[PDB]
Amino acid sequence: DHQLLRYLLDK
Amino acid sequence: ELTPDQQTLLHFIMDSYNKQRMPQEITNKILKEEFSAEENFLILTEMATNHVQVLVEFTKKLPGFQTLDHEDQIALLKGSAVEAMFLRSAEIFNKKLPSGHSDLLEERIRNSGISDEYITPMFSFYKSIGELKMTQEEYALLTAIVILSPDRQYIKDREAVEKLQEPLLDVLQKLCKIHQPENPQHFACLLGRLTELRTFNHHHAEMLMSWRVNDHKFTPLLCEIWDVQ
Ligand SMILES: CC(C)c1onc(-c2c(Cl)cccc2Cl)c1COc1ccc(-c2ccc3c(C(=O)O)c[nH]c3c2)cc1
Repeated sequence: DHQLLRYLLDK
Repeated sequence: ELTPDQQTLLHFIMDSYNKQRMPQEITNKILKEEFSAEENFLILTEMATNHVQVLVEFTKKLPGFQTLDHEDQIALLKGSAVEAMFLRSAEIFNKKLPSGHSDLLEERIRNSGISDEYITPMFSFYKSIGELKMTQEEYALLTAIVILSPDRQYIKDREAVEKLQEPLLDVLQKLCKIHQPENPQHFACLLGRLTELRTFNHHHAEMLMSWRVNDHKFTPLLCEIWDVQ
């Protein structure tokens, strides 16, 4: 869960 | 007063804080778009969802932030998101930042479906924080301190955040005792406002409730960081 944030952190 | 670990720490943070992240094209809508409760809400939603991204990028560039547990990295973001927006908006209103279009931003907030119950406290905060006459340095450090809060709920390894926050707290005090020998209670004032900032988390949850029941939608990004279920 909370995938969008993990995507921004890893961006 | 300003050691070599600190002078370099600060410049990294101000270099981050100054990275003009919010697009002019976007923020320009505050000024140019029609004024109405529906359009006011839409524009504010676009600012917030864009700001969240700006926050993530600024957070990432915080010293030793990426060396943290992944599950704790999220709990800090979800925990500080609102408080960080109140700080940036406050800066807009207090510093009259051109990009913010203060007076029209205020028009939109005051007519976006927010109960007077929250409007009154919200702008009271804005006024008092402005009366602190903070510097951009302070605004930046406070934001960094708020983001790296070990009080956040659901946090696992609290002490590791405290390890990244303490240094920032000290630098801030250094900028209070040094640049403000006039009144050493200045640092305590700042911390006082932080407690006041925390109060808005509850206000914000209720504002979201009201918007939701009135068929207002947010973005996937905001739904996630705010747990709009
Ligand atoms: C989802 C919406 C409707 C919402 O819900 N609660 C609040 C809300 C409110 Cl109404 C008050 C305080 C806090 C929140 Cl979260 C909001 C609006 O949030 C924001 C977020 C961020 C900006 C913001 C940031 C930066 C800049 C900027 C620059 O940096 O150059 C220039 N213009 C800027 C605008 C404004 C409003």
